[PDB]
Amino acid sequence: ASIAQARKLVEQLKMEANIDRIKVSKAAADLMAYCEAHAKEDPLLTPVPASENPFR
Amino acid sequence: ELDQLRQEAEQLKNQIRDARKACADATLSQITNNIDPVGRIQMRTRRTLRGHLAKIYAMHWGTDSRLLVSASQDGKLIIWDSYTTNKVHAIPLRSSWVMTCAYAPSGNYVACGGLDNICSIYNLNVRVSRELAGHTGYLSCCRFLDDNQIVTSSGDTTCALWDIETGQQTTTFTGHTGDVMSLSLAPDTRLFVSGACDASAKLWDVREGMCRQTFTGHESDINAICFFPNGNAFATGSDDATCRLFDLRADQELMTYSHDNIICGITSVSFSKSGRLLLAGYDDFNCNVWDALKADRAGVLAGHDNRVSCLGVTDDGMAVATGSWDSFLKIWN
Amino acid sequence: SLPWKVLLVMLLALITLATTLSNAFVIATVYRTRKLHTPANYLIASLAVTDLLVSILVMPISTMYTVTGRWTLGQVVCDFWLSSDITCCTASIWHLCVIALDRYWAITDAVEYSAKRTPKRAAVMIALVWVFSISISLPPFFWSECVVNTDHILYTVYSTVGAFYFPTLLLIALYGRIYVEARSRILMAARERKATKTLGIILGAFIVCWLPFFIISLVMPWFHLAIFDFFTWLGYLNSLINPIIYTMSNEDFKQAFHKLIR
Amino acid sequence: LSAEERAALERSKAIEKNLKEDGISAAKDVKLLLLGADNSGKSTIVKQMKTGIVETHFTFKNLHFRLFDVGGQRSERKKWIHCFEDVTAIIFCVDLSDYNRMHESLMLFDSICNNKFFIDTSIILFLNKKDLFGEKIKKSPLTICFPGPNTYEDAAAYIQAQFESKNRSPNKEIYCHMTCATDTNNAQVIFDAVTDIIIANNLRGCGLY
Ligand SMILES: N#Cc1ccc(N2CCN(C(=O)COc3ccc4[nH]cc(CC[NH3+])c4c3)CC2)cc1
Repeated sequence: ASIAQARKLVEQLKMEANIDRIKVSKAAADLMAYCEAHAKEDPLLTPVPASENPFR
Repeated sequence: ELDQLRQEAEQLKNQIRDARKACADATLSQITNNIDPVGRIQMRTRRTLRGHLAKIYAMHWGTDSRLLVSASQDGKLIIWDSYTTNKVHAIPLRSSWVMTCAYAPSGNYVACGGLDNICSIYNLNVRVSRELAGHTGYLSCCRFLDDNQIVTSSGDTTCALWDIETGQQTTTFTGHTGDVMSLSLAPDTRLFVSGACDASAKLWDVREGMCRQTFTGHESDINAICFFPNGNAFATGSDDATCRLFDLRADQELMTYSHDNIICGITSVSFSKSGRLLLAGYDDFNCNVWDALKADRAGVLAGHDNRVSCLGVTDDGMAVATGSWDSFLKIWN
Repeated sequence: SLPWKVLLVMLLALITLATTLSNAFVIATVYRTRKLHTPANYLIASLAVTDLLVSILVMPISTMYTVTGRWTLGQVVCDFWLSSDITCCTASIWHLCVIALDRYWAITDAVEYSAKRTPKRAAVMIALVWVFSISISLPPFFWSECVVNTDHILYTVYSTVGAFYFPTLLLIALYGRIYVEARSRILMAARERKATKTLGIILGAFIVCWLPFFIISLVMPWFHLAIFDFFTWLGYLNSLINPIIYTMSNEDFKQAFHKLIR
Repeated sequence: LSAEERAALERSKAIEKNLKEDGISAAKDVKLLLLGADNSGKSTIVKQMKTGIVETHFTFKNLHFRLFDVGGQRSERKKWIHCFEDVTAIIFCVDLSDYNRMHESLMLFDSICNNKFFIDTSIILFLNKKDLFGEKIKKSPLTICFPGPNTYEDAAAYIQAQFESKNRSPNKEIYCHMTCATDTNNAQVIFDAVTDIIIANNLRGCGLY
């Protein structure tokens, strides 16, 4: 009963351990590149024109 | 046996912690210091959707970014029109309480649940299509994968994928310690995440049905969670009054958004179309608009009197709609 | 003398502005705050509206009347000012006993009256007072200084009793019954102390301010008019005292008032 | 298509009329939270008056009532409680003929009494199984819970006093009552408690009390 929870946790921890982890600088560059790519496309980031905006 | 298993699990956690620290050469705050910030930008209140009696507990936009659904404690689930500020549907619920709501990407089915322990689906006359009854505890969050499939979290400590046509659980996601509060699907709809009461998010696999990796940045219970537009990161609101960004590739906490004045926990979080702006709805009647990279509040939204419950940005990213316990949905632009 | 007049003009203009300032915020707080939209609060709001109309219609004309002691705005405006003065201070009087009648049913009946209380039934009570108020000022239209026109003594005795002594007899009878219902609910002794202070300030402020003036009505159907001018502004002093009492008792408004203006 | 927009507005006119009629009906009704320990006679009082949440829809003395008995949750208690912060009164059941109940329930009572949402909400304490308690105290008294003499009047009063002790809140009257197992008209006690609560709120709003 108690061993089954530890065995399931150990099996989950074993599966979660063996993974291809990468650097923060590499990952953060991908997030920064995505935000810069869709910077013009975003209505909220740079405020949209009143004609194109449906609510205005 | 028990001690040996615990020692082996602790060694794996220590190896995991060492692997995350080895990857972390630089920080997100460091590399984005040179980047110019958003600045003093705050969206104006476009609409004020007045037609709820009790506290609104959840809301969700459609795919079109036209109609938005909103569930409330009145025992009423209203489908609004954002353009026309007008009622499209008003579905009377079976149970008066409702802690979650969803609206299909096809724009056909509408899901809801709460203390019933049932994810009641409604096909757009309106009536119950398939009452998804198979959870031990309260339904905390739910989101549509497709017109057929739908995923749910619960207070039973276990999320579960469903099939609307059959009316049964396809696969059960087990892993958390405390009650699961929120979930968020990826754009691909192949993987998803879920924050829980035990201060830990967990990345799942839809087809496989297994926990890929765990994230442990927060101290207090995670209330909300939301994916980053690309599908390689996510933010999480917690009871500790700190939003925390995480990377799926890096498998660690990238950045923490917080302030000393902000004492109360976060209720709901959502990114913009680009993912530069990270909005977050707090328990002090406000909703601060954080910059995801710069780690600073660009603006702040303060329309509601009572605490905001739900936060929903559109698919295209045209507008935001914050629901609240004041019983109002204020659309921002 | 002139320097005493400057102090008097400064005093009454300050009181006139203070009445306007107190009433304007109370009306604004009920309308602005979403939580305060209730049938109980609309009676307190309409009490502030009546007292606001005292501070706009009656007050600024009454300041010029006291200092000069001689009319200077035509006979047409004289006709409007006196009648409006009666209606506004008859509406302000009757609003308190209407709030008392609203509260009386809220305490003694409570479970029955909870269902009956609606914003429409609230609006009906305010309509009856304004219909009653204007009908007390309607009879005196039989026509240097702009005094009140005494001719039928039967109308004077009819006006004063209908527009004060009947509210007085009603209000004391209601709050007498409410206080007995309150003490029975209490019986702890510290609350009983508040129950006495709350009942005393609501009832006493009404009596102490107005009783001197409407007594003067029966005395002059005796002494010179210096004391009359004092009791008018003592009665208008009630109009700024009325909101601050009825708002002070309510915890939700007093919380809302500080939240609005820091 | 101006008629199409008018047809859409016509749908909302029906919805606005529907919501307004249903909302005022739900507003006048008395909403009650039925809390307590397991095997305390929570369902018994609901049955006497008349699987996550269990709703009730009984009426007594010209007023509609709504008892809500949470149970079988065993989750984070903080989440499902804030869903109904606007209940009129918290009905709290206690098993008298039971000591695990007595200490475990009293701790739960404290937390709900001390909860940020429910500090501005009255409690209606029900000390159930009074008939079984009277017989039970003779064999095994209330000496386990610190102290006083072993008697039905004294032992039941000290329990009521200990629940009353964990109050720590002005404007929050705890209304106590002892039902004989589950065979007495205790719906009138809920009415009598609620009548006092509504008047207490009307007084408190007025300035008195
Ligand atoms: N000397 C002198 C002297 C001159 C005039 C008066 N009057 C005051 C009382 N008289 C009335 O006609 C009664 O006036 C009312 C009768 C009902 C009312 N309800 C409200 C007011 C407003 C008074 N500030 C009001 C005034 C006769 C004129 C008394 C003494």
